[PDB]
Amino acid sequence: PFFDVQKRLGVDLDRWMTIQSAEQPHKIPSRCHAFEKEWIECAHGIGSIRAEKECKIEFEDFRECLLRQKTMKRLHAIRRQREKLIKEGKYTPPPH
Amino acid sequence: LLQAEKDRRVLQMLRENLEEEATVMKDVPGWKVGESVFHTTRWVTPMMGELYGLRASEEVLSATYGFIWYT
Amino acid sequence: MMLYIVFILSVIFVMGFVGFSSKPSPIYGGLGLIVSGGVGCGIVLNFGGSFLGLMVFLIYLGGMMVVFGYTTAMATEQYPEIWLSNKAVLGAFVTGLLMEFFMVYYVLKDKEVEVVFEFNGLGDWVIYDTGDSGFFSEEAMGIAALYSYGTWLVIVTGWSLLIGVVVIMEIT
Amino acid sequence: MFMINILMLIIPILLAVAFLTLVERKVLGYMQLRKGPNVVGPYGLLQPIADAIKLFIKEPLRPATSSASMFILAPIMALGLALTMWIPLPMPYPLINMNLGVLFMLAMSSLAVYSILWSGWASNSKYALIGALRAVAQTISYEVTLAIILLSVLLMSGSFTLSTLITTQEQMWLILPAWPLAMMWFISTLAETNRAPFDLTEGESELVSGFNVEYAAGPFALFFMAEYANIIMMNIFTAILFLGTSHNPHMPELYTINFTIKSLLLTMSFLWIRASYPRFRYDQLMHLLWKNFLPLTLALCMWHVSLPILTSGIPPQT
Amino acid sequence: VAAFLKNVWAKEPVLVASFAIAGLAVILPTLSPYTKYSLMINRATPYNYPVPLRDDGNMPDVPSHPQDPQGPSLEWLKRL
Amino acid sequence: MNLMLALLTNFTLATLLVIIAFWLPQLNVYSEKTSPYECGFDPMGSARLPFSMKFFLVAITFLLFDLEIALLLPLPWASQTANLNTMLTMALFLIILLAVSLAYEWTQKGLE
Amino acid sequence: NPIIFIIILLTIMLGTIIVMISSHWLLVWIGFEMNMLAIIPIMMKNHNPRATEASTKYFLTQSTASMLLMMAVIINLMFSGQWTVMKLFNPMASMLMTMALAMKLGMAPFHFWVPEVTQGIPLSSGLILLTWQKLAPMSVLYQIFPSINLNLILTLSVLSILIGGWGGLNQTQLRKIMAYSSIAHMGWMTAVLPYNPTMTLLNLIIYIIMTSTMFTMFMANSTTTTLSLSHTWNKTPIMTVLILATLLSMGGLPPLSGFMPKWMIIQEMTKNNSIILPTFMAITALLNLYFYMRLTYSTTLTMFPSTNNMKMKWQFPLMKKMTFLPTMVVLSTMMLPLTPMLSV
Amino acid sequence: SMVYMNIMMAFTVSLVGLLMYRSHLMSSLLCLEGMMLSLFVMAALTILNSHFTLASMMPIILLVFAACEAALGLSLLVMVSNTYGTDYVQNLNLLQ
Amino acid sequence: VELPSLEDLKVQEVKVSSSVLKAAAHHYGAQCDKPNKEFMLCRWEEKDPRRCLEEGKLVNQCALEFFRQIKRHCAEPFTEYWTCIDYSGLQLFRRCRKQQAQFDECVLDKL
Amino acid sequence: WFEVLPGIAVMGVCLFIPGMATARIHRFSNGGKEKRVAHYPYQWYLMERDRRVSGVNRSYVSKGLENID
Ligand SMILES: CCCCCCCCCCCCCCCCCC(=O)OC[C@H](COP(=O)(O)OCCN)OC(=O)CCCCCCCCCCCCCCCCC
Repeated sequence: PFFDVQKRLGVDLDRWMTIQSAEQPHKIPSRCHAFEKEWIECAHGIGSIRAEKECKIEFEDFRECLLRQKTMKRLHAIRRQREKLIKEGKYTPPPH
Repeated sequence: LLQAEKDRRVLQMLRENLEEEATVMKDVPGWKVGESVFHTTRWVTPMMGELYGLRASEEVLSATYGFIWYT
Repeated sequence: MMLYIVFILSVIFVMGFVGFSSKPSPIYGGLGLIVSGGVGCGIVLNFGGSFLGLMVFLIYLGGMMVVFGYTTAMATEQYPEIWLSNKAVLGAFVTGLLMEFFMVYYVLKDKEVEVVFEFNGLGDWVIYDTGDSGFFSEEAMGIAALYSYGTWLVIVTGWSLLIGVVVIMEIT
Repeated sequence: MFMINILMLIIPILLAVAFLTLVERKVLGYMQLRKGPNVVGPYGLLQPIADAIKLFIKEPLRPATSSASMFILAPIMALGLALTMWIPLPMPYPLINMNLGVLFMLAMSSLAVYSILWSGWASNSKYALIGALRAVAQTISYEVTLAIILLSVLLMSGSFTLSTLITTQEQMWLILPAWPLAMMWFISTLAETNRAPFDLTEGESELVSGFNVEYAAGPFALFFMAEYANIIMMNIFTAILFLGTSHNPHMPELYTINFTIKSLLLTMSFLWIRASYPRFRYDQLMHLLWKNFLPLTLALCMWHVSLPILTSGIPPQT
Repeated sequence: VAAFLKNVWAKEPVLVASFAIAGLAVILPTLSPYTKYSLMINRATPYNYPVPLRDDGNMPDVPSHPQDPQGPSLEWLKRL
Repeated sequence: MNLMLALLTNFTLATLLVIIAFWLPQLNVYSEKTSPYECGFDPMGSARLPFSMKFFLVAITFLLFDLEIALLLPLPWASQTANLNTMLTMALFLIILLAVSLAYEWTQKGLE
Repeated sequence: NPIIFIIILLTIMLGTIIVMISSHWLLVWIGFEMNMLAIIPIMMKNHNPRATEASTKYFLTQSTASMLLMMAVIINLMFSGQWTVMKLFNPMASMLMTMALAMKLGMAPFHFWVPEVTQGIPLSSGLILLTWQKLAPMSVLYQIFPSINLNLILTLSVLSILIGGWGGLNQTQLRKIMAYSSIAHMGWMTAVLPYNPTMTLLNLIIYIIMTSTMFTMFMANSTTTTLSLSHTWNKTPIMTVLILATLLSMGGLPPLSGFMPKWMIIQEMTKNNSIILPTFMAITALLNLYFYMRLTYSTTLTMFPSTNNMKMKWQFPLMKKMTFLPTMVVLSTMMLPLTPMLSV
Repeated sequence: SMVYMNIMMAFTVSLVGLLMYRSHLMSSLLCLEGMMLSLFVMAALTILNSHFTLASMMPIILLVFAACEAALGLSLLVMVSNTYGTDYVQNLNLLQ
Repeated sequence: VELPSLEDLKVQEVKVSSSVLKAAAHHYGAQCDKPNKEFMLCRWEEKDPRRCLEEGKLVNQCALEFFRQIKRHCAEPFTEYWTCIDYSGLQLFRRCRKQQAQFDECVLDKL
Repeated sequence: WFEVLPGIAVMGVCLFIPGMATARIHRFSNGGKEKRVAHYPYQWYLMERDRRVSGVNRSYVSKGLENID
């Protein structure tokens, strides 16, 4: 059972390493940092059981900032708009 | 000063990697010109694959791995 | 020295294992590790993390394994052997080796086949960096030294080791 | 031509490790009251061309009882990690610039003893079997004496790289301030690399001949050229980590000139000992490390930690 | 008890030199006032980039021109 | 890109030089009798290597003192901080947690 | 020696207090990683050729049990990259959590172990400490509680309370008979767990007491069933009314307190209109009773007092807190509709 | 991208027949003490390619036990083959 | 997405090495501060360095006339000053300390 | 006592090559200027810039003040 003593009295055991945006000693960010303060802002006063069916938008792109899962596919699909037609015209680019 | 040189180097860099994309093909089952892979709208620093395309010859290899393994 | 010099290490690494993940007469078990550990500390030295790579040599591969090898003279096997010579060991090997190979063959041998192996593109190291940056010791694990914020993380590890010896002063 | 800067290193050094073997018995000659190899030279300086050629003509037997797969990969090392370790070592300009490289030695100082355990085991029974086992055991207990007393000073200089370690020893020959430690930096490399007063690994007295016993002329030049590729390096190190020279952005050359007239004095120390002292009887050998060498090395670490902090001294690095 | 402390120094004068340095490095950091200088220097080294705040009304101090009178005295070190 | 050029250069002189020494006269036409006369001056030697303990512990005994002097390693980077007292008060703990771990075992090393 | 045995035996609960107190996936690794580090010497004390072929069959069976977990921690470090302790954000995490965590508790499979250790630890003293390791894991499952595939944690349950039931009917050694039917009571508390997860703890405390008061009773000399026959005509008959005032209450009959977990649990598992699940559990703990009957026909039937055996001496063990428990292991039913609203 | 499917196929090093068996236990215990580096490296990338900057110590703490503990369980493997001289997983004696 | 055209580009970048660029570099910023601190606030205060290009041509501009200033009055002591610091490795500032006055003789004085 | 003075002069010089070789390759390859060093990713960032503006492709050719007039 989760007692949460560090809430009652004053100490911090961990609570700092926890999330992707807290301090980072010299104030240097992460890559997807800016989407945390967006997504936590969403579900806080929530009780998290409606969160899943409420927010879900600010979460998904955040999952797609992290892994770049889609942008890598729409990218890999330029290799099929060009580089099947190389011989068929528009070498693209002119170098330089 | 040093930075105000870079930000111009990438915005120049996206345009050529777009304007020289949108003129490759305009396909009916293609993509709109410069859509967004996200819903949200603001400026998010681009991934290496954005700046350099499938170009992938050398000056890339001296960019990503440039700093590491040596002066 | 192409852009694939990372992908060529791991698939040696993945093949570093299957040597000792079957049954090689474990004086060659080590030689399945110090290659794997070596190439392992190889991969990590890209990406910019360095200090944290060069330690695995010092604390584990260099220091630990020798104990793993300083015994197997105490447990000493009877009359060792060159592995893969036998029919017991050799049979189990290849089907592993091909299983990534036949995977690696048509994983992408073409445009895409099919979906689950098709969402991984290759060749520019698309993600492998971002933009430029400033410098702190490097940027990343250059600052791995926290005797600031981390404390209750150390003092367990600091205390959990101190008991490591007491347990082992006995059963010995 | 970066490939011709390398091969200009590996080759010109194999002459030192060759012509050390001559100055081996001249210097150790006149301690005895006599002259050194003389008849063949005329001065003797021509001896080592004749010795390199007797071995590889002389037939290289293998024991019928050996495992040949290990009897190669092991010596095919005793000549790598000896010739790789030289790479990032400033004189003044190192061939590589490694950011944290000082740590990289311990990486290659730690990975050689795993070429002893192979060879002595690779072959056969109890003169190289349990005789190559218990020279493992002493070789790893003289690291903890080491990495600490290497780590001490590095509080007193700021970082892990070697380009800073010329800057800080400017006008202060880093041997004043920690002279208690420096001693232990010496008895270590002499205990770890299997040299005179703690001699046991290579046998003379305690056994017949340690670890060399099997190799005939064929492979045994490598070890006898490997074991002397460590000894002139740790001692070509100590003097970048203690007795510093003064870089000169103008006449780089006068840096090395005054640099080999130090590291080459320093070395002539493991020869100036070997005439002198006897051996330790392997009990006393480790039994004097935990009890005796170690407690200090911790204690000083509690000292060089505070001394910067307690003087507002803290050296300018990350 | 001082006869003890002289009758371990006729037998093992080794670790005694470690204890003698074991303490005497723990004790002193709470004594000499040179310390706490050490914490002031080490706080003032600008690893990062100072970002100018917004001034509407106060603006307690620190004008646009930096060399004008602005803020604390760090030059007690330059003379030091 | 020039490190691996400075490594595989080094081995390839070494992995060469084995064959030009070991192998070259190894196929020479001299006698080289197969007689079981080899394995010098302990002629036969038929046994297992027995377990001998005080050989063993000096393995374990090290491995643990080893770890924390990886934990102890990032002092000289951590000497540059904001609040430093959490260092000196904390840094000096590991050491004494190391040195304690001696004093106990120090009642019995045996013959080490 | 005697000091440290209280340093070790203290560090255990310090191993499991960092488990219940923490926010942070790393610590719930370190937390029950240092039990498998700090348990092992207790097994040893008399240095015999079982404990050492026991704790080594224990060791590597709690070694991977942990070391999978660290693989199912670092999955959702990829996805969402937020540690802490909450639903696992990805199905390959949980399914690699709960069915690789069932190794420490062992559930329906993953027990060829609990009888191989509990049997033949030469140390029967305790071996009461294998009631901690029931209490470390649950203090995860209560937190992760709203993520499970839900078709599993029942499928390890219902294949458990069955398989631990039949396990013992064939057993004689009575360290095993407690080993078995301690998989059983892991069938009730993790079968509930998605529905209203308190009224689990209720079954968790009532369990820690009852199995506790057994061992403290099994400590005088008692070992094998047919050494509990030589009991009543030798040691003391006031002992026998005890061992019959519990072993019956532990499978449970309504005037006792052993009936207290079921009676409440089914208030919960129906009202959710699953009435075809609980009968089969309710009805299977039945032939979980036929150990205890036929255990209890050993001691009240005056079976061949051992031999001429004359123990004229009195006792000097530590009964500590045994003179309480079977007034709280029995008589508490009349007391409490607290347990659902007390711990909650 | 691809480096996350290697190394993963590597972390099926578990393979359990070769995790407890067959004899020469030291082979089993071996593939355990190298089950790390599949846990380590895999977690030395995801931490690294995105700058967490904080959890970066975690990789260090994944060894410091992985060596400490796995070096314990070596100890028993002396007690087994002290009384025997061959480990040989084929010792079953305590039965059920 | 909206990106500006190819235009307001190809502007005049200061093209100099990285040795000279650190030669003065010092008198440079302390005395200017007209766009630049302000130009930070067009980034830190509001991100997306796309909406803010304008001062980028102001801050780039300040440099232009700066190096165009210095070429008129004294380039001779400067040209010799950034030679030593360009004699190389690390680009230390403690080797050229002697010549630091010769460059700064009349710069702090004349102009 | 003297006869050892020649014995040194072999080993000594043979270590005075490898220090003068690398020193005079770098000074020769980059034409009079010691080799740049990039320890920290900022430091690199100027070279890979300076390669672009120098004359063609290299980091060792500095433009100077008259470049921009
Ligand atoms: C307030 C500030 C702090 C104040 C502190 C005051 C001073 C304390 C500092 C003193 C510490 C000095 C170094 C540590 C002590 C020396 C090590 C030692 O303790 O040796 C003890 C050793 C044990 O011998 P023993 O106990 O008598 O048992 C044998 C009985 N048959 O007895 C011995 O004699 C062993 C001798 C050494 C063994 C090896 C010697 C071999 C020869 C090598 C000598 C060369 C080293 C010279 C240094 C060169 C430096 C460039």
